[PDB]
Amino acid sequence: MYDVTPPGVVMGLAWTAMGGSTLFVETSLGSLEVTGQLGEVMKESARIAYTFARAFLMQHAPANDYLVTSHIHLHVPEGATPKDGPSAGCTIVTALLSLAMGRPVRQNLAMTGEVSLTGKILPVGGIKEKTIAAKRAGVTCIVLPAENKKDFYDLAAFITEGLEVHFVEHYREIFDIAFP
Amino acid sequence: MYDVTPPGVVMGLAWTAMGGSTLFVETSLRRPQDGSLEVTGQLGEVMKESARIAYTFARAFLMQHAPANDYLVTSHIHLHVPEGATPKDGPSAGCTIVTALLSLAMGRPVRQNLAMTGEVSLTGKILPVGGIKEKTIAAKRAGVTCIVLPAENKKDFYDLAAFITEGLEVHFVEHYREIFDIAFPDEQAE
Amino acid sequence: DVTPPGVVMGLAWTAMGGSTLFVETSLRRDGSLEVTGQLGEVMKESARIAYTFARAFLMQHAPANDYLVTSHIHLHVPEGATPKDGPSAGCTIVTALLSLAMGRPVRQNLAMTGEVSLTGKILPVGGIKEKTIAAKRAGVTCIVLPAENKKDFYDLAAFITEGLEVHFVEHYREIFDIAFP
Repeated sequence: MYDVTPPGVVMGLAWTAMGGSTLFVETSLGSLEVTGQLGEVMKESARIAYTFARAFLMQHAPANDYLVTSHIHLHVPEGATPKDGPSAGCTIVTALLSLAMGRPVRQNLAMTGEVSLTGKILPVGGIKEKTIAAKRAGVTCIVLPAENKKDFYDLAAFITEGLEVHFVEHYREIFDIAFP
Repeated sequence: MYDVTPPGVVMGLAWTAMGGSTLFVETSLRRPQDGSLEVTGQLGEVMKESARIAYTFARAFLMQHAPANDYLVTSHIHLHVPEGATPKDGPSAGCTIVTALLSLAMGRPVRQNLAMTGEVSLTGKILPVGGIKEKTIAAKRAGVTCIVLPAENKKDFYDLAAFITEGLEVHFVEHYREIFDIAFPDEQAE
Repeated sequence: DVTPPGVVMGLAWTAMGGSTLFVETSLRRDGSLEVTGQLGEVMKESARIAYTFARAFLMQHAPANDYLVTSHIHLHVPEGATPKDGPSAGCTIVTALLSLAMGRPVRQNLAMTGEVSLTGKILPVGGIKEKTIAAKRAGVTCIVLPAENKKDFYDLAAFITEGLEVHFVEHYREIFDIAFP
């Protein structure tokens, strides 16, 4: 649904009932409100992402108040299985911060991964489906949790060769890649 | 999740549908600089109340232990109690949550490979819990070297096969202060 | 002086002695509970603990009755208790909420004290002499105390103890069976 992402839009990768998709998580204009309507599971996954994103912005740019003050809107497209919903977690943080800083995310980036309150990156599933979806969407850098590593190299070489892959353990690491 | 836990983060031992699990309680700020607690983990009301019990006690305990530290009274904190324990077992996360708070507030991390279970009263009394075998199993599977239990679960722990119970350093406690002293040994005694 | 539904007599430890205090639940004006008779954060949470446990406990024993989950309620807990004795009115509150929900008065001639946990444990409290003496000054010949305060009770002069029917309790359900025979 985008070629060059505006501020607050991050390509995440989703595991659907038929296969893999590339879904744009969106944030626009303290509160967070969330549409695409998921069940409470998404909602909490979002409030932990929301609180990690707030603290991260306090620590990175003590200066910036946008997250702690604004009335933000989170949109997560419907299509992900229930179980896959929180793996948008690192995509949700990235959008908040991309809004917060009025700064678009790096072009050609996709990520998946659950985030914890302190910011640990948790493994997810649908590695294949998602990695296939980044390829078809023409992404060339992909970011994945560190215990999903095997899962990445278990895929065909056709899928993986060419791909700039990062395996992360903590959010901060994703933050650098998305934001030079 | 962690091998070394940062501040605000504590290993708690849970009784689940499937068996046991070592779970990480996490705490952090969400606004900078009167305070509040936001709680997540998909909690029913009882559990929400359980977290409030730990918050109130933690605030009371810090006022006395570090009478200069206003961090819990003025701050806006998030608490995540990760999912796992049955409804019945949810209260047992209380000292864990107490410890998590005090760890964030004091900026001191918990002693390594510590895990704990026990319900906390409004005066810091530690009540007996269930799932002790599942919980020690989880500690063992998770590499835990030191388990802190309620003194009233002594008999549940002794009546376990010795190879489960083998290799753990175990402290049985009656009050929270005992559980603070095992977690924060280079904090000041009392 | 017959307790109407939602009124329980509680024993309080006050800095100069012992007092008897009527805890009071009424309908006022997803339910809600507003508390008065104001006390610090601890006595407030003790109230919250009791309200949460009494809704669980009523759900468990009376599936059909939605009163505690529907009604907007005022808890009055009279002043006087010290801070240290703050969580001691726990079982008394719970008992008023339940009285009121079953529209069932608490038995006559009864006072209680004790902290309640969410799992329904009754915990020991201080001030057992002063409270026992309060019961006695108020006419009460049947009183409900935590199990771990047994010691405390029998360390009293036989003169105080003599004639008082006493129930030592571990779990709130024991208090229910006593208060609502």
